[PDB]
Amino acid sequence: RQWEEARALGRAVRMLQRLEEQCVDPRLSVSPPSLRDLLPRTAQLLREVAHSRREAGGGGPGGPGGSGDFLLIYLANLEAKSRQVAALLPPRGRRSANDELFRAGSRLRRQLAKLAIIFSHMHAELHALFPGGKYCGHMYQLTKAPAHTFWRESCGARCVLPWAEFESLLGTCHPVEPGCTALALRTTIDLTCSGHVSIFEFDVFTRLFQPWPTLLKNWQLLAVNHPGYMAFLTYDEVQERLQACRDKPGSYIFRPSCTRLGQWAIGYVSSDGSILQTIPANKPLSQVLLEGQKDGFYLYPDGKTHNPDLTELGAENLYFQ
Amino acid sequence: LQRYSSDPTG
Ligand code: NA
Ligand code: NI
Repeated sequence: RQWEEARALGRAVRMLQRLEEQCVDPRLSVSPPSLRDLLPRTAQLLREVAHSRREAGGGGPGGPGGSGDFLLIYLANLEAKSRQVAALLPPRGRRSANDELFRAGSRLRRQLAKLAIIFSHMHAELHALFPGGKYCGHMYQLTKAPAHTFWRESCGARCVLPWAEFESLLGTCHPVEPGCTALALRTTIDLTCSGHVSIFEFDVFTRLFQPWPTLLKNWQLLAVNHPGYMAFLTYDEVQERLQACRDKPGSYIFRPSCTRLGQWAIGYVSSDGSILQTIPANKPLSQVLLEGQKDGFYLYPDGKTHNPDLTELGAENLYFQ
Repeated sequence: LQRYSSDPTG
């Protein structure tokens, strides 16, 4: 067994090249995430992976959760996702279509941004686990130590896990309420919508919802139950959303940055009525919103009046840091 | 314009 993976990688690369052709419409995109930057970016990185592994004693061990297993799943998913984009914006292209695909607020536009985000996340994961094509998943270090401790004691050297096993493991540390809560969490953690959670995906989430002792609490209070939290939005979408709230200076919404993974992008309307977006480093989100509230910048989630009191959570988070 | 403005909390 030497050539299956190579064929897989080649199949993917060709498909990315073919999909790049279908993204012929000018209105794409071009602000990050842009499928048009991402596709050839991801293609070349795949070539490097292909090439780095012709000549490989590596990387790492090769049971489930190793590099070979990771790629099997990763490529399968990339292909799946590519088909969805194929179906959305055919054909070669042909003319200039579809007009709805680029109306702010439209459904297709959202379907497209969500796919564009998935591609950004798919590339980010590969770049993190195979920098320059060279696998480091057996050595990768999570940013928050307690997260790191967890991942290595639970998962060992593995870089990737099926959702079910991951949930079970996370559960024995922070209990995950079954049903709609467990589903919401899965949707938040599984950035690639692959059915598996990578050491990278986990790095993103544990950074976003630090500190560790309140991991799920933060996710629950600041994402699931906060009206200012906007799951999986692009920058341009934020700009579009807040257009209505330009009346109410102090209106704000937040989401994960797409280009600085692990970090938040707060979007607020200024005094002037200008829509500004800022990425804070590197505080918990509870600290970020409290200070922005206390300074008059972050007052009205989604342009609405009910701003959850986070006083206790913020205090709790400083205590645990 | 620049994309991501300065943190307004300092
Ligand atoms: Na995934
Ligand atoms: Ni999926």
